[PDB]
Amino acid sequence: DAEIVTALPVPLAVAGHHQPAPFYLTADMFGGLPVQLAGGELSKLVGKPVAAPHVHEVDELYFLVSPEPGQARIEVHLDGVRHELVSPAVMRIPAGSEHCFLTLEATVGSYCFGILVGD
Amino acid sequence: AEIVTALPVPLAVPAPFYLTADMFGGLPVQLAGGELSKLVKPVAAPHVHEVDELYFLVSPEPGQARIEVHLDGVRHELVSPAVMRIPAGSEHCFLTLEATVGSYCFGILVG
Ligand SMILES: O=[P-]([O-])[O-]
Ligand SMILES: [Fe+3]
Ligand SMILES: [Fe+3]
Repeated sequence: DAEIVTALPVPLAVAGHHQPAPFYLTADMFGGLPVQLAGGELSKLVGKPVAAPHVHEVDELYFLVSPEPGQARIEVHLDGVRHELVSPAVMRIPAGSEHCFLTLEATVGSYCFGILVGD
Repeated sequence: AEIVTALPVPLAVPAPFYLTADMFGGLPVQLAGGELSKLVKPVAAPHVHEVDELYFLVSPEPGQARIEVHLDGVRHELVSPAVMRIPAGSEHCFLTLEATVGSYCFGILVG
């Protein structure tokens, strides 16, 4: 009686996002989780932002990872200031901060995961 | 801006951690894992945690990674994308059967 979820990702609407965002952990899974986790592989997102600037009422972490360090790079807009992240990197977006990201560079297997931290 | 780049953090469980409980003033999860293409290795050690752990299996394209999760004497074969809950106190481990470059299994300890 292991609990396994394979109906994934779960498309959920997120503010400012052009398309539904793909979630792999949602707050209601397994009786309730303190985080939600969405994101995906970046190799076909170079130059194409997934969202307009937006704000959450919870903290969000960007987790940028790739098989080899340096293989992925995103630009995070944080209240009108641009920050370049190079894999591997984790960036905290405080609740209420206006933000979005643009993929600068990405190999196959590069991911950006957004982790909403439930307070 | 709060950016952490000294990653992964090797911690004995050493596992490569990308989120640790003390980051950013305290986090409700920890996240460890790594790329699976170099783990496809003959053996894996059963172990237990005092918190729940979620396995998160992903690959660039669905179905490109496959693991065996051993959970309290039961074998489970999972295909990406998959999420599996390992309850605290359960003896468990996983073995990578198949993985393209850029496949990950992340272990997420839920506080
Ligand atoms: O859609 P975002 O939470 O990665
Ligand atoms: Fe966001
Ligand atoms: Fe474990």
